[PDB]
Amino acid sequence: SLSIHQLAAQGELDQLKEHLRKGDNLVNKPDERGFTPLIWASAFGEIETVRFLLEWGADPHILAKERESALSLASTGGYTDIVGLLLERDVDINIYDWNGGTPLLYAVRGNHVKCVEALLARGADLTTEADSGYTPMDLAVALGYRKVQQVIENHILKLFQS
Amino acid sequence: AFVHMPTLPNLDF
Repeated sequence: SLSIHQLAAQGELDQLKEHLRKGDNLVNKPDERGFTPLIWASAFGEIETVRFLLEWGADPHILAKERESALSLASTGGYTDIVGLLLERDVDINIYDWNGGTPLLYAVRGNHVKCVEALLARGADLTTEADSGYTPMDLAVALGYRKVQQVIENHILKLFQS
Repeated sequence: AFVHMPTLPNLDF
């Protein structure tokens, strides 16, 4: 055999360690689409693999060939724990890609309420619109995701209080 | 085992 990208994707941490021991500065090596092992592990919710890769030297900021990021793939999957680990490394919480959105628009679209709560708590910008002009709250309202809307409303009211 | 990268979501509804 499996590539370093599949080993990371599949949480095969002991094999991934061996691969990186034998190779020359492979941790940030992009595949055909620009994906790093960290983006693969992120996209699969493989928490201790992400931790290990960050510890080894992985760069969480890297964008793939259509601007896909570790944070937007973790947010898409609702993988709250990965979002935390990546935002401890001050990745761009509002990173925008040509698919048309951002981590918060992706967590909303998937009805991933715990990931929406975490991204808001981390300071994600509620005014950052989709390519279509919709804000995250516009999207929650349009989709009828009532709990997601509630947790957006709860956050908005805290932003204006000291 | 061989796994496939998940897509970013479709913002249409």
